Amino acid sequence: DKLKKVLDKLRLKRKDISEAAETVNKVVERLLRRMQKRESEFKGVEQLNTGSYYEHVKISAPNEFDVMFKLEVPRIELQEYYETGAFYLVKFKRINPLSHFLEGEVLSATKMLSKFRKIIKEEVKEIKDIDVSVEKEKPGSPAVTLLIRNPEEISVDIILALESKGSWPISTKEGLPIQGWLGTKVRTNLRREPFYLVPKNAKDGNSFQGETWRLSFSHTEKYILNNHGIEKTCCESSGAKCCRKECLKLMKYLLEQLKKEFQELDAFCSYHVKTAIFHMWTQDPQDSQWDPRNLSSCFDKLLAFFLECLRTEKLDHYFIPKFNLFSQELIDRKSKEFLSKKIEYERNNGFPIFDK
Amino acid sequence: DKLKKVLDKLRLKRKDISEAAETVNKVVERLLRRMQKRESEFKGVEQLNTGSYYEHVKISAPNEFDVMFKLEVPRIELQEYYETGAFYLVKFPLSHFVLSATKMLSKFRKIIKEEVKEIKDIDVSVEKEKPGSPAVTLLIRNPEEISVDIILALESKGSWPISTKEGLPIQGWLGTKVRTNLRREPFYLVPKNAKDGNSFQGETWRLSFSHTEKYILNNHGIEKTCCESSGAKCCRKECLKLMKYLLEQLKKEFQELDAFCSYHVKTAIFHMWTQDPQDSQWDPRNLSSCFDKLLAFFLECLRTEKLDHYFIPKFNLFSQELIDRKSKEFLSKKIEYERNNGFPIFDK
DNA sequence: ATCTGTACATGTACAGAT
DNA sequence: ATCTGTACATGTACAGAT
DNA sequence: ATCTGTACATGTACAGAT
DNA sequence: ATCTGTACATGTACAGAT
Ligand SMILES: Nc1ncnc2c1ncn2[C@@H]1O[C@H](COP(=O)(O)OP(=O)(O)OP(=O)(O)O)[C@@H](O)[C@H]1O
Ligand SMILES: Nc1ncnc2c1ncn2[C@@H]1O[C@H](COP(=O)(O)OP(=O)(O)OP(=O)(O)O)[C@@H](O)[C@H]1O
Ligand SMILES: [Mn+2]
Ligand SMILES: [Mn+2]
Ligand SMILES: [Mn+2]
Ligand SMILES: [Mn+2]
Ligand SMILES: [Zn+2]
Ligand SMILES: [Zn+2]
Repeated sequence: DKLKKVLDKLRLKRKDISEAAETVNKVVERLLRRMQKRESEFKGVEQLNTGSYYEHVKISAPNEFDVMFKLEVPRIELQEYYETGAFYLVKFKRINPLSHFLEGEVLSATKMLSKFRKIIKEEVKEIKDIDVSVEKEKPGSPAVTLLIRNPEEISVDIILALESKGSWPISTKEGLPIQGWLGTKVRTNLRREPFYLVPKNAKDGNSFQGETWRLSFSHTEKYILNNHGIEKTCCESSGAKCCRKECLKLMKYLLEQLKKEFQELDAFCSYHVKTAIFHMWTQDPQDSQWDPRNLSSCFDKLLAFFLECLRTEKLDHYFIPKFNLFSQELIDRKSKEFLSKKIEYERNNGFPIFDK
Repeated sequence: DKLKKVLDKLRLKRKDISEAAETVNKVVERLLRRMQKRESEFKGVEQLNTGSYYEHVKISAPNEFDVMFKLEVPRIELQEYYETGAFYLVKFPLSHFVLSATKMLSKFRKIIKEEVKEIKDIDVSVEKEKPGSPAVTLLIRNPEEISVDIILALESKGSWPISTKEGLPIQGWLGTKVRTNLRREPFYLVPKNAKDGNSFQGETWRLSFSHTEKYILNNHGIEKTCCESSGAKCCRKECLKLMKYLLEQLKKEFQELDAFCSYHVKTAIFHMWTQDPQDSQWDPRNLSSCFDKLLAFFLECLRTEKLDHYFIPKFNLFSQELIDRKSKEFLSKKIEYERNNGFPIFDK
C-alpha cells in the first residue's frame, strides 16, 4: 500500500507519452531514412526499439528512449577478446560498404561509429521543426545520444549494432537459464533469433580499443519483459496479474534516486537491477511467487538478493554466465559497500528516498 | 493401473515408427516432386504434415499418416454456403477449374495416380475414391498396411472468415497473445467431397485448421513448461489416446457407428481442455478421473446432440443432419456400458 | 506493359483514463 | 467496469522504376 | 529457387535407483 | 511399483550455399 502509492507516482501519463513519442518518432524516422540514402555505408540498417520504454518499465517520465539501428553483416567470424565472454573482434572473409572501416580484415568499431555519428550530426542540423542536438560523445557508450527539448528534455540513444543470424557464441551456451521458468521451447526459439554486436568504445587505452565489440541481447530482454510468466496468461485480460514489472520499477527508482544524490554510485546503472531481477525471476519461477498482494515482500527479497550480490561481488550477466558485472575490475569494493549501506538504510527506515 | 497398462499397449514402437516413416517419406517426397517438377497447375505446392502421427497421439501402429499439399492463392473472395459456417464457394494457372473443388481435386488426383504407377521400389496403390473425403489416399504394404491421405488445400493469407471470430476460445487457457498469433497464420480450404445430391455440392470447399490443431497439441499447457524436460508431465494426450482407443474399438465392432470419427473425440477434448485449463487438473496421478470426465462430457454432447466445431462455433458436428439420433443413442448406450463395467473392450 | 521497395491498412495486447 | 493511444506484426497498393 | 546442415523439440527403450 | 539418466529415433525451423 505504501508501495502502491509510489507506483502511482512512477506511472507515466498518456498525455506525456503522446507528446514525447510524436517528436521522438519523427526524429528517428528521419534519421532511419538518411541512412538508406546514396552510397551510405549503413544502407539496409533496420530499426529495433528497445529498453525500458518499450518494455513498459520506464518510470517517472517518458524522457529516455533507446533505439537500435541494426545492420545485418553476413559471413562473419568472431574472435573472443581474451576469454572475457562478452567482447569480440569481428573479421570478414572476402575483399563491401564496410570497406572503409576494415583494417587487417578486422572491422574497426570506432571507425564505423565515427562515420555513423557524422551522418547523424549532419541530419540533425537540418531539422528546424524540433529543438534537438547531439550529445558530446561519452566513453564506453555504443550510442549517439540526441537531446530533444520538446519543451521537456528527452534523451534518445541511437545504438549502432551489427546483426549476425548464425548461432550464438559459445560463451552464451550456459546463459539464458529460462528452462524451469519459460521453458525449453521458448529458449530454443529465442536462440534462433539473431545476436547483436555493439561497439565497446572504451577509450581506456588498452589493446584493440577501437576494434572491440560487445554482445547485446536487448531484443531478448524485450521479449522476456513482455512474456514474463510461467503461465501464458500472466498479466493478460483473461489471466492473473503479477507484480514482476512493478518490482523492477521500484528497484529502478531506488537506484535512480540514490544515483541522483551520490556520485559514488556512478559505476552503477539500471542494467544492474535488470540483471538482478532476471536471476530472481529464474529463482522464483511461479507466477504465485509474484502475487500483487505480496508486493512488499517481493520487493524485499529482490533487495536482499541485490545486497548479497554487492557483498559477494558477483552479479553474473544473464546471457554470458562467466562475465561478472560486479567484478573488482569494473567496480571497486568501496563503491559496492557504499551502495550496500545506502540500500540497507532505505530498507530499514521506510524508504524515505521514495518521498523526495 | 488398468489405464496405464492400456496406454502401454497403445504405445508405438521405435522400430515400427522408423520403418513406416522412411517408406512414407519416400513416397511423399516423390509426389511432392511431381507437383512442381512439371508445368502442372499445382507448381508451388508445399508440404505440411498433419494429424495424429505428427501430433504424437497416434495409437497402436504407425499405419495412417496425413499430409497437406497446400497452394497459395492470391486475392480470393469467399462466399459462405447457406450459413453453414464451414463451407464456402471460392471465387476471383488454375483457370481450368468460381473455383470448383471437384474439378481441381480430380486433376490433382490424376497426377498422383500417374506418379504412383511409376513407383517400382514400394508396394503402393491408390484407394478407390470416397465420397466425403478431400483426400487422395495411398495404400502401402511393406508388408504392414499403411495408408497416406494426401490432402489438397488452398492457403489464404487474409483475416480468417467471420464465422471463426468467436472460435478458438483459448483466451483463459493459452491466452490472448497465442490466439492473436495463431489467427495471424493463414487459413486453409479443402474439398467438401459429398455426393449427397444437394445443390452446390461440387464446388464447395471446407475450412481446415489442422495446422492450428497441431500447434495446440504440442503447446497444450497453461504453463509454458508442461510436458517439457524441466516441467511436469500432464495426462492430456494420454486421455485423448484412451478416448480415441475406445471409439476405434467400438467402431470395429458396431457398423452403427460408421458416422463417427476420431475428429469428434479430438473436438470434444479441445472443449474439455478449454473448460479445465489448469495443468494441475490433468495431473498424471489423476488419469482415471480425467478420462471419466472426458467420457461424461462426451456423453453430454451425445445427449444434447451438440458438439460445436472448435473453430467454427455455429457448425454442429452432432447435428441431426449429419448423424442420426439413433446413432447417438446407440453410441451413448455402448459408452455407458464400457464405463460401468471397467472397460472390457479394452482387453482385446 | 510488369515489377517492387515503401508505406498504408488492419487488428489487438498493453496499460493509462475515465 | 469500459474506453482508448501507442507499439508492432503482417498483409497489400502503387509510384516510380525497369 | 532448391537443398543440406545444424540444433533440439517430440518420442521410445531400458537399466539402475528409489 | 514408479522415477531418472542415457541412448536411440524422427520431425521441423531456418541459416547459408549454390
Ligand atoms: N552495461 C550493459 N550491458 C549490456 N546491455 C546493456 C548495458 N547497458 C544497457 N544495456 C542494454 O541497453 C538497453 C538500454 O539501456 P538503458 O541504459 O537506457 O536502460 P533501460 O533498460 O532502457 O532503462 P532506463 O532507461 O529506464 O534506465 C538496456 O535495456 C539493455 O538491454
Ligand atoms: N471432419 C473433419 N473436419 C475437420 N477437420 C478434419 C475432419 N476430419 C479430419 N480433419 C483434419 O484432418 C486430420 C486428419 O484426420 P484423421 O481422420 O486422419 O484423424 P487424426 O486426427 O489424424 O487421427 P487418427 O488418424 O489417429 O484417427 C485431423 O487431425 C484434422 O486436423
Ligand atoms: Mn532507456
Ligand atoms: Mn539509454
Ligand atoms: Mn491420422
Ligand atoms: Mn486421415
Ligand atoms: Zn505478469
Ligand atoms: Zn502436458
